[PDB]
Amino acid sequence: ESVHDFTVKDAKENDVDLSIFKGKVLLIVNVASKCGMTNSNYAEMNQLYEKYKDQGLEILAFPCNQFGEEEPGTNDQITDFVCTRFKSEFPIFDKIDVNGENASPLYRFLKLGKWGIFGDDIQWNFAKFLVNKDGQVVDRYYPTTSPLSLERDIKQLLEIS
Amino acid sequence: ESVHDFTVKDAKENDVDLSIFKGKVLLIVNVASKCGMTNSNYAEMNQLYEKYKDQGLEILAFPCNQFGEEEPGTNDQITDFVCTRFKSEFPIFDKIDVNGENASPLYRFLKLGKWGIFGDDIQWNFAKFLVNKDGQVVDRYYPTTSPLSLERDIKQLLEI
Repeated sequence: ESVHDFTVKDAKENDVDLSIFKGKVLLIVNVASKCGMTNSNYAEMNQLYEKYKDQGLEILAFPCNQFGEEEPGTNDQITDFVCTRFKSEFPIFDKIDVNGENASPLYRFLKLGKWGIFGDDIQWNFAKFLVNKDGQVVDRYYPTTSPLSLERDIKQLLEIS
Repeated sequence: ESVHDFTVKDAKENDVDLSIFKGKVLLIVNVASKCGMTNSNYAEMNQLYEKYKDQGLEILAFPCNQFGEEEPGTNDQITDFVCTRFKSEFPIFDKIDVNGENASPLYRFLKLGKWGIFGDDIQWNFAKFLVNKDGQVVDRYYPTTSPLSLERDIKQLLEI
């Protein structure tokens, strides 16, 4: 009934119980390393993280190769890439499918959000979802909406003026 | 092509060449009067208009009764509603369909935005689209994203 009922695998194929993120607002993003939007999204995510990580924001990055095969590497290559180019401090999880019958259970839940308004297939790399502290998905954004465009909603969810 | 190559009907069934909005950033929204999102969306659209109308922003509202039949009235009743409760100043166009075989050509075009990334059917009342001064659709937002959440992108498009 909430995002906390789910478990996903980390970059090393180990389970991570999402309930450990209770009390935090989640910015969930499907990522890709070889996309035209890669540099701007990771960079902007870094800015949001630095500014809000200590205020309740957690960013979950899920690699996905279902869009133009722009995330073809292994988990190690993906994490090594981010480690080198972006130095991101938020977690990078195991590669997953976001659409189709093998889509992660987490994403199926995300798509049930807001009366089914979020039912659409993930359109491309870097779609975003925001989950409130109550563990319910409240916002979804098209891949073309860069991370910084979500700051207003992030502040609202973190109750920051 | 671009949004400028389209013609739509205003609240008086009269034609309006959207090319008349060239040079302006456009916030295109499908509206409804009897929805729980109605109040906050109109209120925030008003706020955006007050702040950016003079800076190049134009808000084009398109009524649509395809979602829970929450826009059942006539154009007169709709504009009446809007005026009485929000006194909105942005153009309110003729009621249309956004999905289906009777969908307005405009929305069929908006959905072609960003290499097909904007191809999804309009999810519900109040989905939003941002069009640059050159008539190209550059941003789309889910119904649940309130108007104020688009301010950062609007400012970028207006270069402020």
